[PDB]
Amino acid sequence: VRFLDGHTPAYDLTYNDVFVVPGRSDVASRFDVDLSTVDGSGTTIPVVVANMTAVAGRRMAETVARRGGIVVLPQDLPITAVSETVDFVKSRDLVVDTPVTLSPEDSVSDANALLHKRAHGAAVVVFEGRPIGLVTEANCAGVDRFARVRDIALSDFVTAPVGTDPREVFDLLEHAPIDVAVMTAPDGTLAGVLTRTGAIRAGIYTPAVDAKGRLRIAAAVGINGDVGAKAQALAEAGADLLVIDTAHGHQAKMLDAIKAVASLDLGLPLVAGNVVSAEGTRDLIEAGASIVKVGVGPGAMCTTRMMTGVGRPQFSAVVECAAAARQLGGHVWADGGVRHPRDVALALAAGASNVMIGSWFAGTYESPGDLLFDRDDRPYKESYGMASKRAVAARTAGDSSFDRARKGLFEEGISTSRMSLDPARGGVEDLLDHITSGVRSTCTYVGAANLPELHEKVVLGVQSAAGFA
Amino acid sequence: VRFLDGHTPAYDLTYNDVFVVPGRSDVASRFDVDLSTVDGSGTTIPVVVANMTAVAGRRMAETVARRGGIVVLPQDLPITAVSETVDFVKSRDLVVDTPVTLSPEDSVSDANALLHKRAHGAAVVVFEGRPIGLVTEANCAGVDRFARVRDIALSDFVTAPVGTDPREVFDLLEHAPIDVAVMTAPDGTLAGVLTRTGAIRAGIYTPAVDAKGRLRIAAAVGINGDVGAKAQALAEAGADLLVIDTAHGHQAKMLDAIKAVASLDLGLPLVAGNVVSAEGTRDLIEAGASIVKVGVGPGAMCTTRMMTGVGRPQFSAVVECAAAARQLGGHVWADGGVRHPRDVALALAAGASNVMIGSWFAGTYESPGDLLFDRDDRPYKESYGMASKRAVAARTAGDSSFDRARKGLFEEGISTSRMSLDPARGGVEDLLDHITSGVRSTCTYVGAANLPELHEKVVLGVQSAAGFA
Amino acid sequence: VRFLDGHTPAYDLTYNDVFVVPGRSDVASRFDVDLSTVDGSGTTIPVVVANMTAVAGRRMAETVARRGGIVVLPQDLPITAVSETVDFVKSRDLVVDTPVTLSPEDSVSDANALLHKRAHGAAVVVFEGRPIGLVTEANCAGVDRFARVRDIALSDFVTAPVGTDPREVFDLLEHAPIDVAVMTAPDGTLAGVLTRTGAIRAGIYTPAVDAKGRLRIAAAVGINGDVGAKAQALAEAGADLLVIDTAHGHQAKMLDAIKAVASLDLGLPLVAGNVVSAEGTRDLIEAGASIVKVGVGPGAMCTTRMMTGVGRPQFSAVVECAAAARQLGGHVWADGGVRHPRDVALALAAGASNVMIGSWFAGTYESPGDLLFDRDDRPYKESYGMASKRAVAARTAGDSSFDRARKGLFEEGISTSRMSLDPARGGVEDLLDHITSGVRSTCTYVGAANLPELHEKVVLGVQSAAGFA
Amino acid sequence: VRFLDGHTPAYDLTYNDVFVVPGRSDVASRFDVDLSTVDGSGTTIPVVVANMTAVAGRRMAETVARRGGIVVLPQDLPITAVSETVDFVKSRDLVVDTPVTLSPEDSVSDANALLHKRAHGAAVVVFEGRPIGLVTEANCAGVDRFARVRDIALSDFVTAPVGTDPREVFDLLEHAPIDVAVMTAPDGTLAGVLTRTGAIRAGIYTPAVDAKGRLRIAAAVGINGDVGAKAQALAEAGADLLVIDTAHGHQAKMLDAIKAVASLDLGLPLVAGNVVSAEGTRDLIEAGASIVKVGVGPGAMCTTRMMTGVGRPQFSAVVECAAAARQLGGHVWADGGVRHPRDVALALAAGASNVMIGSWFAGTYESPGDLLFDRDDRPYKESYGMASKRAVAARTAGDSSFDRARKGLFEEGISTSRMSLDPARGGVEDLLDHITSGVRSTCTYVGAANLPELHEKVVLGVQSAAGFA
Repeated sequence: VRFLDGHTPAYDLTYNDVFVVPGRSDVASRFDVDLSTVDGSGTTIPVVVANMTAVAGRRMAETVARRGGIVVLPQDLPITAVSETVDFVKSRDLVVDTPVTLSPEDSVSDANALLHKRAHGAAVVVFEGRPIGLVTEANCAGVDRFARVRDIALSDFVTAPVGTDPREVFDLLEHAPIDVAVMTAPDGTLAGVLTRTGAIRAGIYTPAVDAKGRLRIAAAVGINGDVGAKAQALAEAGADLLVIDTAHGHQAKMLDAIKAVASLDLGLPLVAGNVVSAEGTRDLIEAGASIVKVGVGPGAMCTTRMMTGVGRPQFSAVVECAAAARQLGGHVWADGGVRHPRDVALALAAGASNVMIGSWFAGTYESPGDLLFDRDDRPYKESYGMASKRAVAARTAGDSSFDRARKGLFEEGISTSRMSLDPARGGVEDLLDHITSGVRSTCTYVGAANLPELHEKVVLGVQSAAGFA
Repeated sequence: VRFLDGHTPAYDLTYNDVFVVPGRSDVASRFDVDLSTVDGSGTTIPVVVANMTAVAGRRMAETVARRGGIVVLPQDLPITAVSETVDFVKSRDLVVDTPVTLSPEDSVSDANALLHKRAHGAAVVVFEGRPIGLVTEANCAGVDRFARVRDIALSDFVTAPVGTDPREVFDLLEHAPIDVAVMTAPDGTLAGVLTRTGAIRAGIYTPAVDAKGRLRIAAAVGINGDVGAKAQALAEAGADLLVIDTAHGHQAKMLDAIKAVASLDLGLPLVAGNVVSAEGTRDLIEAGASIVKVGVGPGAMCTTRMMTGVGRPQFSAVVECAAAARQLGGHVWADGGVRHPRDVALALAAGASNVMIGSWFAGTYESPGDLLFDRDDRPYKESYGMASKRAVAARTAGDSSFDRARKGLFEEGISTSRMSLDPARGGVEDLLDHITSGVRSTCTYVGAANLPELHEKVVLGVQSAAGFA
Repeated sequence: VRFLDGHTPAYDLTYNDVFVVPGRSDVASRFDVDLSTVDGSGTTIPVVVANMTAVAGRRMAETVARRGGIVVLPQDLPITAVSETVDFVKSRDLVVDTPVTLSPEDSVSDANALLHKRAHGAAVVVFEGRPIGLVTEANCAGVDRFARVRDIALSDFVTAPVGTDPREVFDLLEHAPIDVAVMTAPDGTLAGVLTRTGAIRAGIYTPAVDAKGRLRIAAAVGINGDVGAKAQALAEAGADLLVIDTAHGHQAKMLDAIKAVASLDLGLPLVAGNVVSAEGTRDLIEAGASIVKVGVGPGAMCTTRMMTGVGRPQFSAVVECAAAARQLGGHVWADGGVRHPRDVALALAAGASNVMIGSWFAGTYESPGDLLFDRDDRPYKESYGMASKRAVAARTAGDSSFDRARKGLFEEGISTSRMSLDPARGGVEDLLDHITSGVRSTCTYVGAANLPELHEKVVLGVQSAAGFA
Repeated sequence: VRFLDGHTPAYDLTYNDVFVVPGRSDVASRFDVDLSTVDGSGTTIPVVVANMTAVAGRRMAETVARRGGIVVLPQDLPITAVSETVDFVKSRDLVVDTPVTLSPEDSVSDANALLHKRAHGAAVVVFEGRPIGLVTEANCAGVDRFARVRDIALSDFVTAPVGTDPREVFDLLEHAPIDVAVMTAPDGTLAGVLTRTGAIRAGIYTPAVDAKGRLRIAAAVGINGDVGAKAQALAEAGADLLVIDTAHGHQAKMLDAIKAVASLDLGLPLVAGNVVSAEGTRDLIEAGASIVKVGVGPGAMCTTRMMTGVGRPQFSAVVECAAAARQLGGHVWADGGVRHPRDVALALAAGASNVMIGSWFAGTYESPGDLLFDRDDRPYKESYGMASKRAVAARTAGDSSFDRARKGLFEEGISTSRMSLDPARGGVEDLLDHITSGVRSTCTYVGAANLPELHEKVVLGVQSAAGFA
């Protein structure tokens, strides 16, 4: 990277210590920017969803893959569930989205409960596969709670055949009382749903698909047990990418696991982490890892940094690791708690081929968690970090309660967090457009048409903390 | 600029990182300081009002031009409205101000609504052009709301002929129950209003006027459409200064627009922006720009800096750009959210020929926005940034709703802000005197009689952030 | 001064940026430290009270001079009042303090009002000069408000002759129900009051007196009018020290005033200010000033620094000015808003011969202001900065209201502040002991028996702002 | 120590300015780390409890010595009490803990009062030395307050013989309704209590014992009076370690006291303090001190730093002192208000052989203070700093009230603090496991099997304060 003259700080830098200096630009608008990645992951946007049980679900996988991103499933999920989710996701359409199907005999409470797990704002009543009507919020609200769907269902809705142009769909929905555009198969049965905003996004984003034209998906594995067997089983289950993640990625056990997985030669790229040092990056790459995650205790007040004085500011660590990987011909991923689009922009500018997003996406409809209401009725969802205590207890296999409690004594608390959900941008795409708009604005400011040029022609500067007063 | 020995920070500086060291002074008082500008803008004070729809109105133009400043009209205004406003402003008096004229049959609510858009605190009732009386607050307040002006108008007021000395006017108003000094033409008809504070200010400030003795005015243009045609039309409409502003001023489209406007050779100075780099400043100047605006994402927590890691601390950017412009024989303007007179003082000390003020002036009577009352009855006015979403939608010309929504998807929210209005200093001049007093005190402390000397003989220093605890 | 190896900061330092490293010490206890000053002011402690109308009163003068300090009267006081106060103070005793004298016919409200202007907590009823009894708080409280002193006066009190040893007085008051020790002249009439804490302090502090054994006192003058005439009149009035103070002390008018006063050769030391530069210090000393005040806009968020970017961190300015004065054989005084004893300690360590204390002493019983009660009944006193607006209006002499308002337009607000009074340490001595204890502890830590050694053998260090998180 | 390239700050560093960079690691788990100390103190963990009257009790001594730490008794305790406490502690078991013994005739209020001074949550009723039953909270709660133990005692409890394996004890208590495991001597009488968590900890920690297999204990002495006589008497009383502590440890009186104690040659290591300078450390070591305490006014807002500008950031002072001691072949201890395990980790990394913990342990059951309930029923305990005012008054021996008050005038307030007690981790071991887990995680991250390697192969870095926004 390039810094302004005289800017040679005597400390590692974080995202608050740096800024991008505008340069000569030839890009007209944001839409003239290509966000495709070159790390081999096949993502059309530099966004990866973290393998967190409260985040990495199936609806996230569908939506993110439809919008060009990728999702990594949690490592603790059973192989059968993994295969089921992979089959479900690869069976989804690239243009229309799977809506919520409700029986006419279902209750109002269950109706709204299944309604609030999608961002469409409506649910389709299905009888033998044919839509009869739509149920929305404020339609099941304010009514007697013992009523059923048939007593509140609205039979009037817009209908279109498969293959209809999204522009035509939006034009039809220009005056529609309800923005929903339920999609019907040529036989007549339900074949997905579409939305005017979704129709617009269909012309902006490009879904990430494999050689078969099906949405890509990634899975995570540990370093305990037969790593090779689990990796091969996941690959046979349909997984496209393999992730090996742990708190400390420079330990020899990570090297052994990477060598074991690389020996099988599954023919898929490997993501390994986490390390924050160039030496660790070199060791991981030489061990057989094509992608290296970066970021350990990135915050100055994070749980890891408070518990132990171990960590590193995200920016400098990412810069060094990316430099090492490019020297060795690899790629790096930027983990470490992304909270603003500025974080993504700086990660891209530092040399990271992709960015990893965790708890931020927890407060969304598509998240596996259920939506709850707080003291002030404001929606929120609980978060449990990397995994819950019950989850880690399940990974400890069949062990004596004495040994289990002995191991859990040193273990910290669940540290559950109440991630509020923004009403204006509650949808997952309502965050993806936000982040991508930030990144595209950055690219226009720099004057780069794609991410490699963004890394090539970026000039950075440093500011003190007195500007934060 | 000159810094104390040993002060060579390893980071860019902002306004909180620097201070001015007092030096040998020969200036007796604040009044012995000349604030005239040398950038060619013709302003007698280093204040420029930003081209914001919620700020750049007509009353601001009149008051600011009467006090020596300049105002730039928004670029989205129709040409007819621009010409009308230019004619109205150039038809105003250089000593007296245009009051609010109320019909005797008007209602109390409308009376106070038209009363609260000026700082005089009174409105003149007009019948065939002759004053009959004055209506003030607490005069229409506490009365029956269906009453009319004639039922509350006070026919007793002070009257003077045109040409009366301001000192005489103040002496007459020494014992006046109402400080208003409504001004009558020699025929007898209304010819403006005067105020004791305004009379005092008439001897302090110098209105900015053109070769014809009429108040100067500036206009802004974009880089979309026929830039040359719009610039020439605005010049023919009576505009004195042309401003070309955009988020990123170093892009080639800015260069093309500047070249196109300079080819016509309208004979007026050009203001171009925004850039924060010396290279961008050189490119803009060589392209045909006489004045360069500075400041992109100046705040460490501003919307631009949060969305993208793009920006620069205001002080260092201004210093570098001013150095480049002086090397090339140009001038720079200091944009970037001025909030305290310290900001203006440091901008002047850094080498900026003028300072640009935006949202701060929103909370004023003279602002185009209407005054509102909050939950605690405290007055406030809404702000919409550079422009409102409806405004930008209007600039997108005639486009399909599909394309309009597609372009607006990436667009952020309106981000309206409630700018409170200070009761003690609610008037625009009540902020101009504040800022000018700060600047004059700075000049006295340094020991400079005018801005060029202020830039020449200023010595600065650097402080850490621990002083902010 | 001496700094640790490698500590060469690239910025000016303030009190939060430095610390004192302990060294080899031979001092046994705090009492083994001599706090006498060598600047020629004659103060036995390095404390000077600022010339603020809300602070520099007569009770402060008496108490502070009895405790070894000095007080400078405000420059706006009439010469007759100055002479009266000087005569009153020089007529006071060096061991006992003047109590509050109340007539037996006075009302309860007036009784407590005159009671709460002294820290003794009691008032002596006087009839023809002989005490009859004492009235205290909770004695006039809870009673009918129309009652009088004679109905609540307590005739039982301790009495001693003049010349009694303070140790004997304390021993007698060991079991006294009321700690007051009203003092009687050999004739029988009242000759002062004494307190057990005051008796203890009599053996610790040394009152500052002139060649005649009377308490010393200082006065302040401006630079407007006949400076020499006012200075000579004040000297004839009995003033011991002369202070010439203004916002900017490096202006030529200060030089002319200093030369004019020095020409008369009144035979008293001169205090001049304020400057923060070595050049200004040299100019003031060569002009005929023996003591130079330091400190202009010392706070990073003070009114002066917000209004203008003019100022300097207190520590570095004091260091440089003290170095210059010692090079020229002079002395410096440390002004600039002392708030903690750490401030005094660092001022002494930097090389300052004395320290100037302002608003901190406002919240005290001895302050000229009257004690008020807030919303939460917590006592407080108002402060008006250097002087009130009415005061500065009075200094503008006989001028036309037009000119007066013209000059006051640029003048800022009164900026009155509510200085809370600490119930535990409400007395002035309750702050002097605090500050002196801090200074003595510093001296013991360094290992110096007096202030010159404290300046000679002090080693300092620098810390970052991250320790303030 | 080793710092990253280019990190040469121009200021002293504190714990917030530094971080540990992860390195190559071979340690498998936390349990593979040896925490034994090499300073000669005999502690198996790097934890020392401060000699504070509100902290250094007898229950702390027992628990901490059982868990491998050491405790220093306050210097003001009478010699008889010291000998009694030493005998009591050395008479305790190394595996089981002494429970609370309650008479059956005691009242409910007294029952719970004696119950809440231990972390077991139960009390054993004793008749002639044989248990009859257990009384717990919520068992004496909600009952009539005049009832007695016999009316609420639960006679059903688990019983085991002495010598039973802790693993067997836990296995038996796997299904026990009450986790208490009251321990019976082979005769049948009470011989201690055990807990499942305590049983687990018995296999993790190693109690610190002397050559006789009895728990070690330390005592503190002053520099007033016959230091040698008191030191010899304490050594004869059974004390294992001697501590000489004062506010300023570089004074000559400390040197004389150290020489006097070393002349007797009691054959025990000497702890001396406090100093923060290398010169002071060298002087103390040459005077006959084997261990040097570090830390004077470590906080930027502590009472010492506010009273006097004397102090030093803890990290840099510890680094320098440890370097000096290692150069001279000694050891250092890290005092200065430890509040988080990060503090301990950085102290160990800097080169400190041990860490000293003060007020943090005040909010614990084992603390000598009694548990109180606040306004919100939340438990808390008062703290009085190093010692209470009554305590220091008692150390002033037999002195006249006049002299006592004279000395106490300069003395500051008691500064009592309400240390809240965490319900989840209210036990002392519930903090020891926390701290040790943090330290072990640090060791694993660095890749060191013991503290000397932790100091040897640690690499540190520096961060700015802008990360704290």
